Amino acid sequence: DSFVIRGDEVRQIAPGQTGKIADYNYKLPDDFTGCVIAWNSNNLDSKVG
Amino acid sequence: SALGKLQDVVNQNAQALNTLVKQLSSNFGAISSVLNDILSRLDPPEAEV
Repeated sequence: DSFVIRGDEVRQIAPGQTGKIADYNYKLPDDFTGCVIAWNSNNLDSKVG
Repeated sequence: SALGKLQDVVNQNAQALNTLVKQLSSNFGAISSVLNDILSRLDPPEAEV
């Protein structure tokens, strides 16, 4: 599952988390098995305007 | 104290039942002894614990 989120919202990509991303955008189950991999993409996904 | 042998058995059974009742009021290290308080105050990841 691939997407782009804010830098301080990577805390919410975990089982049992609360926030706008966990509750309204992407919910992980409490029994989740797998790996959450994230990295900064400021040079790719940011424009000057 | 003529019938103390039967009364001892009755008192032991009633006291064991009373102790088994009173063990429900102990939290055993949890935040509360009531399941409804835990299920209403906490999310399921910590309410499970």
